[PDB]
Amino acid sequence: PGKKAPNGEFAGRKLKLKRKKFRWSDIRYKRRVLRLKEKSDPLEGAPQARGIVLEKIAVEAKQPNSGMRKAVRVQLIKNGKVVTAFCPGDGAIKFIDEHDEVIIEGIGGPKGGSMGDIPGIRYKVVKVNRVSLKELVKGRKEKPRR
Amino acid sequence: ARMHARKRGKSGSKRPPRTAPPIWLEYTVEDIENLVVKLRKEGYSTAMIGTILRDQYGIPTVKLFRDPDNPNRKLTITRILEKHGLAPEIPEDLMFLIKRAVNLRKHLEQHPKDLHSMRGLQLIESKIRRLVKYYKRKGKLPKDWRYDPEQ
Amino acid sequence: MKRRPRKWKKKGRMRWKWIKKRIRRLKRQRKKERGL
RNA sequence: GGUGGGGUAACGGCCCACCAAGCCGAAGAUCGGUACGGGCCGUGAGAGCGGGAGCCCGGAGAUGGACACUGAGACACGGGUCC
RNA sequence: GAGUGGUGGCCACUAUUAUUGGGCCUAAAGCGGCCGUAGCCGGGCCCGUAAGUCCCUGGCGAAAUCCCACGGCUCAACCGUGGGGCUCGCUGGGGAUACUGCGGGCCUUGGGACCGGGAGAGGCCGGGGGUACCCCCGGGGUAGGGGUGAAAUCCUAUAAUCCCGGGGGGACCGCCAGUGGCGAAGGCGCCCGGCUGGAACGGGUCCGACGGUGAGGGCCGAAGGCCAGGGGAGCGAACCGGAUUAGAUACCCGGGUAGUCCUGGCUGUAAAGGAUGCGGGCUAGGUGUCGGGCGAGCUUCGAGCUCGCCCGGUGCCGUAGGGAAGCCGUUAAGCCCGCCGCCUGGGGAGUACGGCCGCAAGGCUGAAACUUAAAGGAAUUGGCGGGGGAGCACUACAAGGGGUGGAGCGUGCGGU
RNA sequence: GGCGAAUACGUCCCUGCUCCUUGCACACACCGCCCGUCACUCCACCCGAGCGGGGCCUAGGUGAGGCCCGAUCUCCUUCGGGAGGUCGGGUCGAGCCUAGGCUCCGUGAGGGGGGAGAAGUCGUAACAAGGUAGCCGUAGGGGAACCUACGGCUCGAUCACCUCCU
RNA sequence: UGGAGGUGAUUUAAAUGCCAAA
Ligand SMILES: [Mg+2]
Ligand SMILES: [Mg+2]
Ligand SMILES: [Mg+2]
Ligand SMILES: [Mg+2]
Ligand SMILES: [Mg+2]
Ligand SMILES: [Mg+2]
Ligand SMILES: [Mg+2]
Ligand SMILES: [Mg+2]
Ligand SMILES: [Mg+2]
Ligand SMILES: [Mg+2]
Ligand SMILES: [Mg+2]
Ligand SMILES: [Mg+2]
Ligand SMILES: [Mg+2]
Ligand SMILES: [Mg+2]
Ligand SMILES: [Mg+2]
Ligand SMILES: [Mg+2]
Ligand SMILES: [Mg+2]
Ligand SMILES: [Mg+2]
Ligand SMILES: [Mg+2]
Ligand SMILES: [Mg+2]
Ligand SMILES: [Mg+2]
Ligand SMILES: [Mg+2]
Ligand SMILES: [Mg+2]
Ligand SMILES: [Mg+2]
Ligand SMILES: [Mg+2]
Ligand SMILES: [Mg+2]
Ligand SMILES: [Mg+2]
Repeated sequence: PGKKAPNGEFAGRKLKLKRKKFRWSDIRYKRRVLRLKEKSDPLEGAPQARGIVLEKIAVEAKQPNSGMRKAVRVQLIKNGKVVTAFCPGDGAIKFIDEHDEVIIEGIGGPKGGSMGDIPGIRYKVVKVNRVSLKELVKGRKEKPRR
Repeated sequence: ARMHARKRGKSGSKRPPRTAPPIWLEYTVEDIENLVVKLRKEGYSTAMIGTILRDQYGIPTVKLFRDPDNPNRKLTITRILEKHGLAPEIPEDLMFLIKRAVNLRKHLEQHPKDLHSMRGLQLIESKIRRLVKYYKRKGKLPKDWRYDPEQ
Repeated sequence: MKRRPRKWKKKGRMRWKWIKKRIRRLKRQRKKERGL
């Protein structure tokens, strides 16, 4: 490989063309300009969402960890899609009942995705029937309407 | 390097730096012009005339005498021939290349499977086209002049 | 096909030649169903 | 694009009659996508990269699509007609 | 600290977009090779011009927003009076000529043309040969030949294997042969004749910058495959038998179709690898070998031999420098001046959809959803090998003596 | 304590251990590592008969309304004409209907590979000469990893000989 | 001393990794 080209004083057009051509090999640039995330995001670019609980499930941790992580299936009000949301806390699943409404947000893993030993779950529960879940787990408050 | 083969031969002439003709040279300008005209009328090429003048008459390159008519430039064989109307119509190297191409084409009619010789023909014609472009730019050839092997 | 000489390395995979043969077999069947 | 007219507050294929074959394009035409433009704003040592709701200047609209009366000025958000 | 945490977005981190300022031998990445159009980059001197470029000066680029000093609200945030900046952009004039551009003149160093004596498996066409192998006919002789780790299938009393005298056929050119030669690469090796391409050396010969790279475009391109017509000795996909094995759709053995060969086309693919794109300048030495030239000494006078130097090829060891290291090192992977091509964590995937080309097989172009924390390179210490070498042992063998395993019983263990 | 022999004075063939050298995808260190089909669970995607629903171009028909030029009618006139109705002609025109062609959304019988999981199953293809060296191109065959033929590369181990160098 | 190539050969069969580490 010789010297980097073009270097000429009157070769601006070719240099700009080259830089534009090879910028499409950058995955971050390509996804932003083509808006690929907005096309497949169930939350439609929102930071939080509201949904209705359909059922409770449990997911096994990946190797070499052991345990069951409690999660729920949530149907979104805004577009009707169904996602899976993790319930953080010790014994927090006992405060969830079927047909309740919840507020969910991102779980906070790398690249805006999943984290830890539970891939496939991208969201977590924040509120239950307009009451903070963290309070309910700690106490200090009672779940409304029984 | 070479135009196509990319070799790096270095053989050539090593002309010493001098301005005036040597002392031991005794021919005058007119004698040299007469010799050049005679040799041209015998039917020699421009490169061959200088070779004969150097080898047999002891005359190093004629580019040691000022042009008597135009003091701003030195003398060359082609200029001497132009002063008498014996200069070639087509530049000599172009003519030689065209002559080489014509002979090779009639060989390839009887040997259609000689593919290695055909590449030589392609390279020769590339050289011819380079030369014709250059000569069109300088005005040594008419603008409508074209190279067609079918001629 | 395009060249990926990284695929020819044998650690943790089967031979690339036979993967290529298998893919070519698979592509024939799709082409036949497309013509129907 | 030319020649001869009409219409306009006014020049103009703006619109007609007639005569020609032109005009744009790999230095990206045509088509598709996404967006009101700028002064400015965020970040970075700088070179740069990203945004352009709120205040000022310019543009466009009044449920969607068409069309008129009055007037110096409108085809008019709190004036008129049709679908 | 009256705040402090969670989720999403942009910049920085990031020299992971590189003009400043990155990479492509072995880690992602140089098109299989070459020719050439636009574009970009272009040798030395003299004269002119003033477009680019530099300096001076007029008319502009609203205010708000930014920076500085002073002044008013208690100081500040905020606001006022001045000085700068910002919209890096446009335009009227004057001056300069080093560089780039443009016009003219003059050169020979880069490139090309030509002449001389030589070198070479470079290419195409015609002719003549060399052993070897297979089949057929005739003579001799008689019971086996062939093949494997061991065998069997197979050939043989219609006389095989082996030896001798003849006839026919198709493919291929042994030793000499050389990190030797030629070609852009793929590739090229019997001898004589004809046609033809390129390169090196010698050159006070000729022309006079005619040059480098090259998007699109064009031509060449191992083996295999396909379409028509020939040929078919040996070898041999598919297939048919004999074995091995738990099975053996294989490795081994006996046969065998297509193909391998020639003529006219198509396909355009390889670990097509020097895994290293091409042109130019420069930066210690040492030592082999091929071609040409020069000098000296020998000589059987040979187109012969030995030594030294210059140019061009082809190898090895190595200094400065480079590199992650292996290593490279005037045949650079070192310092500098150019142009084109390509790469941006691992998979999905060279896949899906669309387009072009091909008789077909196939070629070129080429994503996304989703998934993942490594994948990848060079080197170190051990352990291992149905790898090599050296040594050793009656809880190893070889040469020997005596036994245990079968019966009844003593005692210990599993099970029930 | 009594009685009291046979054979060898060697080799690394079997079983093993020590050191030098070499290859390695092993370090839990060969009782290592590791590949593909079929079966089971879950996720995203592709092809797709049929089934509905939208959007653009064309072609034909129709057309609310607008403008201009005529004829005629009714009522007012300051006699200049104004306000409107009906018929005729010309031109522009949103919308609507039919046909055709492209394109988007929702379902969808059936088919196809991909990715995770952990083991239901059959074998042992690659790493040491991995027990037939491995790999690239093309073609044929096979439950599956794979096997065979022609040309190529070293990113191939061991012994003997030969060649070319420092 | 240390390197780079070429030609020959290379005597039957020999699959797997559970339990545990947890
Ligand atoms: Mg904008
Ligand atoms: Mg607002
Ligand atoms: Mg980062
Ligand atoms: Mg990098
Ligand atoms: Mg690579
Ligand atoms: Mg290459
Ligand atoms: Mg390559
Ligand atoms: Mg110059
Ligand atoms: Mg100027
Ligand atoms: Mg201002
Ligand atoms: Mg005060
Ligand atoms: Mg103050
Ligand atoms: Mg102020
Ligand atoms: Mg006989
Ligand atoms: Mg070129
Ligand atoms: Mg090769
Ligand atoms: Mg040399
Ligand atoms: Mg070295
Ligand atoms: Mg297609
Ligand atoms: Mg024992
Ligand atoms: Mg014994
Ligand atoms: Mg017993
Ligand atoms: Mg390991
Ligand atoms: Mg094993
Ligand atoms: Mg094996
Ligand atoms: Mg093997
Ligand atoms: Mg077979």
